[PDB]
Amino acid sequence: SRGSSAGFDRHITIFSPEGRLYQVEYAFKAINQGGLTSVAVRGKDCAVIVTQKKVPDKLLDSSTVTHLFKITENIGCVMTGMTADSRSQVQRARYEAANWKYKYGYEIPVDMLCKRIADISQVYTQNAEMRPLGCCMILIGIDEEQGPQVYKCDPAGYYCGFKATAAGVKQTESTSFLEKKVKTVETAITCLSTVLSIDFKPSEIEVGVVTVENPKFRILTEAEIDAHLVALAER
Amino acid sequence: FRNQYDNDVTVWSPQGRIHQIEYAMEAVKQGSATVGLKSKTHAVLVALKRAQSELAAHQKKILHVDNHIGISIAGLTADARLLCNFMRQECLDSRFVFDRPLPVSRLVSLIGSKTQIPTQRYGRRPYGVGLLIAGYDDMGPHIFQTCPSANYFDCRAMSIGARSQSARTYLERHMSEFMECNLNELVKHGLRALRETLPAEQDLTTKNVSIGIVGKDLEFTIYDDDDVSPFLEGLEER
Amino acid sequence: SIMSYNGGAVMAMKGKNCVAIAADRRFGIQAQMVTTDFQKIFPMGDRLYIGLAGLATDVQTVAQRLKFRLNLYELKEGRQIKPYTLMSMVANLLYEKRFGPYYTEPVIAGLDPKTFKPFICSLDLIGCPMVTDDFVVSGTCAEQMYGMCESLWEPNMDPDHLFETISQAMLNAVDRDAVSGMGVIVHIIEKDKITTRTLKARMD
Amino acid sequence: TGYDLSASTFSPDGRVFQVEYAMKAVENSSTAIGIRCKDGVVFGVEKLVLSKLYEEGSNKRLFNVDRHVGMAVAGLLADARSLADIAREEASNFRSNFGYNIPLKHLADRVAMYVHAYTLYSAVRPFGCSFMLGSYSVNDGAQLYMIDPSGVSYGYWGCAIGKARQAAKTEIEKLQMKEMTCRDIVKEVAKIIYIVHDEVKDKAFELELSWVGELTNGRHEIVPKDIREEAEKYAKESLK
Amino acid sequence: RGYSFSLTTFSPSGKLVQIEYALAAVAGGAPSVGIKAANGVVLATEKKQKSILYDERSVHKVEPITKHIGLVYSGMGPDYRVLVHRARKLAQQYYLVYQEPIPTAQLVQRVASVMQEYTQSGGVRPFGVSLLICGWNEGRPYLFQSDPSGAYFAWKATAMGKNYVNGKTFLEKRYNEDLELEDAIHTAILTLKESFEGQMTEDNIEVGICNEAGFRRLTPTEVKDYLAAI
Amino acid sequence: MEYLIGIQGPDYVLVASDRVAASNIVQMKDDHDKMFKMSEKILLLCVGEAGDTVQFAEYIQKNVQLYKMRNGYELSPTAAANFTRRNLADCLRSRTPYHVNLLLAGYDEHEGPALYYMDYLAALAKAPFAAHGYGAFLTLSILDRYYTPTISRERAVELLRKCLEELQKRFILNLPTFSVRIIDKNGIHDLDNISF
Amino acid sequence: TTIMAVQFDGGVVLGADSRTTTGSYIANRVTDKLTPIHDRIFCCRSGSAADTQAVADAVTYQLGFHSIELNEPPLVHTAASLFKEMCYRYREDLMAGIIIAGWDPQEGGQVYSVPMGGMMVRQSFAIGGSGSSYIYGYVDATYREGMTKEECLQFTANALALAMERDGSSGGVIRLAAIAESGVERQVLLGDQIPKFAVATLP
Amino acid sequence: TTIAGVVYKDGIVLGADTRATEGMVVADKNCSKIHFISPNIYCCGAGTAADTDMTTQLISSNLELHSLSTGRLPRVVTANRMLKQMLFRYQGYIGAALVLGGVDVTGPHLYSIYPHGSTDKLPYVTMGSGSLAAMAVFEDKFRPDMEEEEAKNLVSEAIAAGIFNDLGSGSNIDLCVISKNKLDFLRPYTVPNKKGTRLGRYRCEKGTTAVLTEKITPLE
Amino acid sequence: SRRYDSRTTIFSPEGRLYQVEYAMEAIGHAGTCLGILANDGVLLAAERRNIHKLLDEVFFSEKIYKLNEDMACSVAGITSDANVLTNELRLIAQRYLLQYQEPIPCEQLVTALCDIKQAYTQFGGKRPFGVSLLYIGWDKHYGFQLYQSDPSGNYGGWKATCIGNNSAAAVSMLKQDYKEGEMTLKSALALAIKVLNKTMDVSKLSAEKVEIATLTRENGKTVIRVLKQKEVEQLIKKHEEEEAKAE
Ligand SMILES: [Cl-]
Ligand SMILES: [Cl-]
Ligand SMILES: [Cl-]
Ligand SMILES: [Cl-]
Ligand SMILES: [Cl-]
Ligand SMILES: [Cl-]
Ligand SMILES: [Cl-]
Ligand SMILES: [Cl-]
Ligand SMILES: [Cl-]
Ligand SMILES: [Cl-]
Ligand SMILES: [Cl-]
Ligand SMILES: [Cl-]
Ligand SMILES: [Cl-]
Ligand SMILES: [Cl-]
Ligand SMILES: [Cl-]
Ligand SMILES: [Cl-]
Ligand SMILES: [Cl-]
Ligand SMILES: [K+]
Ligand SMILES: [K+]
Ligand SMILES: [Mg+2]
Ligand SMILES: [Mg+2]
Ligand SMILES: [Mg+2]
Ligand SMILES: [Mg+2]
Repeated sequence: SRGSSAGFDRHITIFSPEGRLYQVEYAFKAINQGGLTSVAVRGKDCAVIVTQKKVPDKLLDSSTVTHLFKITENIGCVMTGMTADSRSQVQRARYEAANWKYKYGYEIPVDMLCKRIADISQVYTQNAEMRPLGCCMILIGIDEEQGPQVYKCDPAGYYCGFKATAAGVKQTESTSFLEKKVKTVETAITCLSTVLSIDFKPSEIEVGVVTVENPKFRILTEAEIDAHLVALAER
Repeated sequence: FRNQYDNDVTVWSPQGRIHQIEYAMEAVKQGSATVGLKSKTHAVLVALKRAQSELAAHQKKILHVDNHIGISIAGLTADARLLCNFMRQECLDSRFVFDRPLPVSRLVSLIGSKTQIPTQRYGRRPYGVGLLIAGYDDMGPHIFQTCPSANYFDCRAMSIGARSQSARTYLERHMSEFMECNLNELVKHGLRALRETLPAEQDLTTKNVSIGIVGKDLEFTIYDDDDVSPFLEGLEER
Repeated sequence: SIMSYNGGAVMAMKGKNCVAIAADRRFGIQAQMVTTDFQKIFPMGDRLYIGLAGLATDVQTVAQRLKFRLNLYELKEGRQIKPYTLMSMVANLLYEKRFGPYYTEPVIAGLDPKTFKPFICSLDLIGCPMVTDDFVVSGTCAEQMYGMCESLWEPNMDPDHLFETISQAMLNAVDRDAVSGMGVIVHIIEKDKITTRTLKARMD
Repeated sequence: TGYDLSASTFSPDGRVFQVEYAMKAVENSSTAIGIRCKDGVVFGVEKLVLSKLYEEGSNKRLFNVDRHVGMAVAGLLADARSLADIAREEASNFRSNFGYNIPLKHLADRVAMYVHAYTLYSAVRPFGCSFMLGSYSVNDGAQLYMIDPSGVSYGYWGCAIGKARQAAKTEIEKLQMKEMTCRDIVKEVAKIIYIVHDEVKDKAFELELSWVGELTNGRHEIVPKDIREEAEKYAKESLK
Repeated sequence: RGYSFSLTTFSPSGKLVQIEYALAAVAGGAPSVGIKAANGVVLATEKKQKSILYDERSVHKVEPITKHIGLVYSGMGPDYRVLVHRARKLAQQYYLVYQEPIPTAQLVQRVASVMQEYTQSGGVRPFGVSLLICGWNEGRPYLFQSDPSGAYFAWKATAMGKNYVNGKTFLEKRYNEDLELEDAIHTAILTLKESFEGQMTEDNIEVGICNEAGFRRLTPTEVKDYLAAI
Repeated sequence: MEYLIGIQGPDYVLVASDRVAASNIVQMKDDHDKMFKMSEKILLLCVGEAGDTVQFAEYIQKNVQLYKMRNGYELSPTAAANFTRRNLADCLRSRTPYHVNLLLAGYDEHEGPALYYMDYLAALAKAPFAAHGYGAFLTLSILDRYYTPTISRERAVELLRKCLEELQKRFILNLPTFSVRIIDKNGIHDLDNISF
Repeated sequence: TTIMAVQFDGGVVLGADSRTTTGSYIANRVTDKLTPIHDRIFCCRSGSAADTQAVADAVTYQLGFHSIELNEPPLVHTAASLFKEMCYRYREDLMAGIIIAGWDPQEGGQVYSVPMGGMMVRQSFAIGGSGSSYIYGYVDATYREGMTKEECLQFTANALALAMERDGSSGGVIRLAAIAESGVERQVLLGDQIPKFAVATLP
Repeated sequence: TTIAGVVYKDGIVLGADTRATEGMVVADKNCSKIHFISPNIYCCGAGTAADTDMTTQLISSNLELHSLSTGRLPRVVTANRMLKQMLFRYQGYIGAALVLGGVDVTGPHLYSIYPHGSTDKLPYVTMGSGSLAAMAVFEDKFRPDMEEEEAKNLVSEAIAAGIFNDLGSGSNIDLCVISKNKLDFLRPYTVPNKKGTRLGRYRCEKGTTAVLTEKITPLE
Repeated sequence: SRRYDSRTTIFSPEGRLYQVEYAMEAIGHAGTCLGILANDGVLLAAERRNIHKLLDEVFFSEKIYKLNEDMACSVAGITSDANVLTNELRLIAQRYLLQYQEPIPCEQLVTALCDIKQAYTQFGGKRPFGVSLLYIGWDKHYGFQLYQSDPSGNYGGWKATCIGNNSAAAVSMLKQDYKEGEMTLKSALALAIKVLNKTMDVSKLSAEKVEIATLTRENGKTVIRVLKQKEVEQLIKKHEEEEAKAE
């Protein structure tokens, strides 16, 4: 023990001598390969997601460069990590939500959607023939009884609901920033700016929101993002 | 740097290669040489046949697929028969459904698709055979080449198998003549190219040459043994 | 009718801390009697019995397949099955064959293995359970049996009075049915014993 | 590595080397480019002629995947042809099920998810190809997508794949393609292929050109022979 | 698809090392405790809950299976959720056939048999969880443990996860038969306090109880009350 | 129509069957045997639909013999009867039902003689005597009239004869000869055909 | 049942009676036969209630998922195609006569009929159900190219009222919906609000 | 059978008779036809008794798994969907005709569910062989927003109409009252029918029945 | 896939099946389990590994399983594997009863389970079950019987045997003390204790550390009982009295 290894425990999802799953641990490192960080925060009235939008090229159609996705009309998500893996998990989420509504006659709760995706990821940590997906999903929506919700699931199949959270390269620094504070849209954007040390242009982040007044998932335009950046700048 | 990457067709090497595909292609390079070429009106195949010993018959190299299509093979015999049987079946299905011959380029596409599948699945292997395909349809004569990689090529002329580089050099040298050649001239060119693959002391004989021809007024026909004699004389001595 | 091909009659009846279950003894094929000692009531426990009327082949198959399931249950659970639980096990067995049913309509009679409370029920051929506090009947002379039971049954009968009542209800009901009879067997189930009797009966 | 034999195995740094190796097969192939402009999409491919024995047209790297959709490929050509068949089937199934022509973005996303499925398992290998899809319609305008062996899919103003991708992108960046027509852009495509072609290492190539736009009424088509030849003449004379 | 060969096999000394290593995952998990009182059962567990940021109510470690059975674990959370879902399904399958709630021991046997499968079936690893299962039936309380091998044990009291050896010796000193549920809750919390670190609140522990009325989680306010005295 | 009869005495079981195979208006065989030896002390007598009768009886026969080879001893008559019933019942609602009516006669060391009746539905009844076929309608009452449980074998053969003579007198079908066998502790014995 | 839909410049009007019968017992006298399939796409249902509810629920699921994937409002023609595919494929096991009508930004107000058997045709206006037989003449005589929304609602209400008078299998209230770029406006005509036409009693 | 339901101001009232017949003979005089679905949802059943029993049991069980997972009280729409999708799949061969009522986060809801899988959401419904008699009562007397006691009266009057006018219906009236704050499962609610008092005394002595054989087996 | 396969069902170069041998080592470390046949019955006696603690005592035994009316078994080895096999034994026994309407003869039940164990050694690529079993029974063909099976799918019939910890030493003691044709249940029991006393090297033998089950015939019916702790303490006491008289 202390980093020990036997047989194929670094190659497939079997236990190491300490009871670790190295392949799952490596899937967390895969999340950071993309070099991005995302932040999410809930208050009483709304839940918000913000992530970096890096468009180094310009030969890109920047309207197709997004990590924000609509799952249903009332559930939004930000993906962090390997892009193709992420898109796959978004597709699965969309399917699960649609199937839930068809079978049960009401919209899937955000906590149930997160749990289902997490349970699907769990399988990949226990069956040897496929890898985990190297991505992390953060979901937002309004629950009719509990108000705004933010949920995160990961490649280990853990999930939780949060007051605020983060994912990607600066997850730990975002977590410290948000912990200190917790002891909404401006908090999210300030957290991300602080831990990256950037001071953003409106084209360098994306923002999505759900509110108790307007439960439909909405992606802010550049102009709407700029009204927040300017309001902050004037402290 | 090579051994862990060379046994499974599903393992990419660090250089972006698949060694099992490259190794399957060595099966074709070690097959006896065959040549294919075309004029405006005919497609011809010419093949050297190997006899294992002096008392064995020479191995067939040229196979009938349909009235309008035949093939010459190089590489694993059993894979060649499997692929030939697939081609035959696709041709029969086209005539059954549409009452017309399967266009040759469409058949080749089907071979590409079929032969690609095992290159991507664990525990399967590439086909260890290369084909030269002679055909005639509404777009005229054709010579195609298929490979264990599942790639295929539309050819003015081609040679595959052992010492086929020599044949290819002859073909490039004379290819501006082929379109306008009568059938006799075209077959002669094929035989001259094939003869370039031989050790200096060996010659084309009625025992080691096989010929396949298809064209505008000629269904795919195979010429062996005494039937290749008209074509062999012929022929400027080396 | 499929259910009248072999004929036959079963009934169960509740008393004061006792139950009774009875059956005719005829195995016949349409008009022809074949034997007069055909078993229709089967033990499922020391104080728990099932009676099956209907198509003789299925009477036997259901009793045997049920015993297979019950034996496994008792080995796994380490206890005797409760009467209500056996009812549910039988219902599940019959309803598996919802679209090609067994042609048998069981009655169950017993005492709870721990509390000794009386239980009786019947089920239709696809496993609809009916629990009652008085009596249940099944067979080709159900109407005749209802007539006798409605007229004679009383609450809280002692074992001797329960015996006479179930016996008279069976004997007189089957004597108005061409394809039931050739003898009547009766089991009286009490906390401390089982009493089994065959009755003096018409053999026509 | 030790860690680079299966697409079901992460390396300790979180890489899937089998996918990276498949990307190396693409990066060894000659260059293809796509450019979206005001009224359509134009593709061009540096098609190396490995033998003068091949017909002019052999090993096409440009495909019609639906009447309105073209596909341009680089990498292992058997894998690319397989993906073109997957794309075609997806487009055909879409029309049968929904009753209209598949939107380019949706086709790209569906084929990308198929490519992605081959990056998770020891049972199969990643495709050794990258490809572009291009379309035009009056309702959706011009659209150009590119999909790589990992299954990532993005939309582009201009794109290049294969061995001179970076050199090509730097030339594409000099064009104001948003304001240019397909008939202008073909020339530029030809020019850029000639610039990035390494005539010392690999003599002989064919230029392959296709387009889809207002001028083709939203149909993906080969560039007509006379226009290709005037584009080549422009590219050659621009090179000196 | 699926690998069809076992990933757990016998070593030359007769050990199933993947099961031993699954047990090491359990040993490094957060502590859990179970105590069978005369009139009920308590299950208690520590939340390995960093961050103020967690919504502590959003996921529960102490989970109902039926009206009368509940569970907790030590080890890998996501593996636990698999077993919770299966246990719930097993309990309903039983109820459909027998029309009686599943006896605690029957539920444990069926869940243990699932865990056994994952030590032998193709292309999977064992579960990295041990379960503590409580219930009430035949007028009597039950407490069971089911381990990664599929072995199960009936306990009067026990601990699992980090510092379990000391938790069991703490319970051996403190448990007696005729003890009541309210007292047992207290001693279960004291057992967690033995290996806690960092001040207990009603938000970083979870407690569930089982008696004649059924299984239920204690509310945060109920736990806060018991935490006064500790 | 085919006739089977069995009569169980204290320590034996006597069985007989007609020897006719008929088709349409003709007898096509007059020495047909409807009995199948399952083991040293068990006979299965089988009648019913063509094809089904032999296929079923021979399947049972092979499986009874297999049990003996696998285990080193034989199935009891009772166990063999229940095996037979299980198979027939299991087939009843399948794609391959067997339309066969049977008697099984046996002797067990410890339990003595047994006679079992089964119909095509697979209802199984143990009986002191039984018969199958239209001929049973004319003979069962003779058995009811004259049988006793202690009936000797020399009397049982006379009782059997009276039944067979009744068929010659009163039954509309031509059944002129019958196979007769008896089973006891010493195995299966062939008796003289009873012929008219 | 009687169902109907009618195109205008910028939208559609849909209507139905409200009667569901088993034999000649009225099991529901206030049935809602106009079912939303998406924001601006409805179907009008006739034939077996089990079949049309099952098919409508399935299409709603299919179209919802499609619309999320495309991130765009669905086409009316796509909704109709999905109904058609299901009604055609399962034509031997369904008794379903459907009208699909709605609005989308590409083609505006549109009406499709998917009658029993699963053909699909776009129409200016469509009628269906058992009661439609009695109003072919009326609709043929009354229809005019270029009708306004308020004229199309009147036309529909009048046609349905006529059918309901004559068809034993139709009756109750008239449910109407108008769909346009602005949304969906639903209303019920009941009792004295239902257009009235005298019985031709004798002079 | 007569089963029925109404939506009243604060909830749902369900009702049922208690006769089960086999052919034209009463088998059960006290059959329970109001089935548990969840603590806030009940379902009356008519049609083929095994099918209504097994169908309600299955959906109740699947709903319990659902609520165990969600941690929320189930919705009436969910029970409706599960029931109707299953009945549809079976093409009317499961003969369950159901009146489903409950109260969820969106308030009171009442559905009729038919064997082929059609459902109707309505403020009052009836099913079974007595359903027209019960419906006549509802058409004549239902008003929206009735108080609890008025609604209970109305439903029992409707069940009584079936009891007295349908040969397929009889014995007692059971009700189930469901609101946000309470569930009253009232079995029996009313007992309009009683067997006549017995006039002739039989009392058969010991030995009246002649016995041929006897075996006593002592137990435990 | 080929890279990660253990190849559990192949021969080694000396014709050995290594997984079977390694399973046999697991069994050798498990609780001592013995079986003795007598004229009037058969017994099983097993070391308990649920060796006490705060353990709760809820079933009638730890390692003794009733299989049907006429048979029981005990196990040594992986407990979860034993649970799978004992369930399967019960099913096989009920299938046989269903088919024949008589109880499965003892040797046939053993054989049927052993064919399953054997299959796990020959195909499927799974680990074998890590269990040896002792079976006790009565049937009408051979009366009182004792079998042993192990993970190879081999079995044999025994008058007396032992599996699990110190089995070799236990079998020596049995060879020397067992009286072929002359053992009663009373004397077999005395011997069982003598043997467990010598082979339990975990301290002075105690009733809490053993389980004993007897199988007898009474009035045409098989009786299977697990001795209560009172009876086991008495047998241990009689053994300790007898070792004193030995002087
Ligand atoms: Cl939906
Ligand atoms: Cl060759
Ligand atoms: Cl070869
Ligand atoms: Cl190639
Ligand atoms: Cl070559
Ligand atoms: Cl069964
Ligand atoms: Cl069962
Ligand atoms: Cl495998
Ligand atoms: Cl769950
Ligand atoms: Cl709770
Ligand atoms: Cl109406
Ligand atoms: Cl129609
Ligand atoms: Cl219609
Ligand atoms: Cl209609
Ligand atoms: Cl619904
Ligand atoms: Cl009814
Ligand atoms: Cl048994
Ligand atoms: K894995
Ligand atoms: K009308
Ligand atoms: Mg009678
Ligand atoms: Mg008579
Ligand atoms: Mg047949
Ligand atoms: Mg239908």
